[PDB]
Amino acid sequence: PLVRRLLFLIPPEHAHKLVFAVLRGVAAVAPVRRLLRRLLGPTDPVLASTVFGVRFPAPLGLAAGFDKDGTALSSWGAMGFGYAEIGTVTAHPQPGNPAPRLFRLADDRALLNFNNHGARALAIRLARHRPEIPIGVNIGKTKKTPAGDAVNDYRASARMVGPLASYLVVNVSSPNTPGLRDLQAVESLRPILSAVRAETSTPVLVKIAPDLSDSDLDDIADLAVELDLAGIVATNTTVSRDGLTTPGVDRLGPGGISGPPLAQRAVQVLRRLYDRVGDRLALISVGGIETADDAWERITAGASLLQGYTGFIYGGERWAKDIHEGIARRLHDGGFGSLHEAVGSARRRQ
Ligand SMILES: Cc1cc2nc3c(=O)[nH]c(=O)nc-3n(C[C@H](O)[C@H](O)[C@H](O)COP(=O)(O)O)c2cc1C
Repeated sequence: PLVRRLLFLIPPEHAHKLVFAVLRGVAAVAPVRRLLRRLLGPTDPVLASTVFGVRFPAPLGLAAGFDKDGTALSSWGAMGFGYAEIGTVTAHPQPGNPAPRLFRLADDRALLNFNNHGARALAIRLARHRPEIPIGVNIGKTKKTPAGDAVNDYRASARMVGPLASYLVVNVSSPNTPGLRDLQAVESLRPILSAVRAETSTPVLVKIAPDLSDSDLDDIADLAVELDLAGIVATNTTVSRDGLTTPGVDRLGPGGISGPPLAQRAVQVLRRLYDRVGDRLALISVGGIETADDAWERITAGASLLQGYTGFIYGGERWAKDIHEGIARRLHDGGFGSLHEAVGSARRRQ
């Protein structure tokens, strides 16, 4: 915790920049990457499962926004995530929202927030990279392109990164781009989603926001099954400021808070979505996952996969592994043989 004590004082973005640099250098030396693997490598083989036609050695993965440009792909294997998702990328390179774009909320252990180098820089990294783990791609609309031209942006990006990806995630959820959450409306989403599905064979997913009405989510789920999409990703950062326990929230201004406050919504969303389109499509639960018992409530609610961002900043290097072994324990304690078996156990027994 002393490193965190040293690290929390410097601005969160600048601290991330340094942490980012350090992990990029660890991927440079192959043996130390192997050695960090050789320090916490045994992943219980039961945890491995195959979802939407791609298999995953473990269910826990890194949520988009950490490596947006795909510079430290190799580093993440040693950290012990099952799968990786490169941060949200827009076809044409976009400067992110100007500073200060990131704030800390210590007491709730939450943070508030599409800077990217484009599909070009990513494809170059994907043209000379040996994937230790399955890597995913999160696609987004460039801020400059209007709503009419947006469908072409989402399409144009999909072809560039599509073949070199394990799965595609469509980001219509993150609040930090104006008039993007509105695209989540079904009639606008169908042109976007249908176009991407045709352009690449790799499975495609859509990322929903947690601040949407219950009726809306049931309509978006009906779109996905028709479009035969792989999965639904729930949830992105929420705009609501309710429940926070770190002072001076009001001033900080626009953004999406992420972490433990979001958890209660992400579970509810996961509960609803799994009952409706559980069998037809996969579900990945993201947002506010920090402990093994928290992750266990997600897996038993039908989350085939789990990604999280906030946990890593506060948890540390062990955090990835302790979740896995914690889940692995529950699987042995439940008499389960693999991961798919335990998925949706809390729901089926109902
Ligand atoms: C500070 C921050 C910024 C993020 N930015 C993005 C983003 O721009 N695009 C995206 O697709 N996901 C982004 N994410 C990931 C999502 O927030 C994540 O899927 C989820 O909503 C929150 O995960 P967590 O609560 O486990 O940290 C970001 C996460 C954090 C913490």
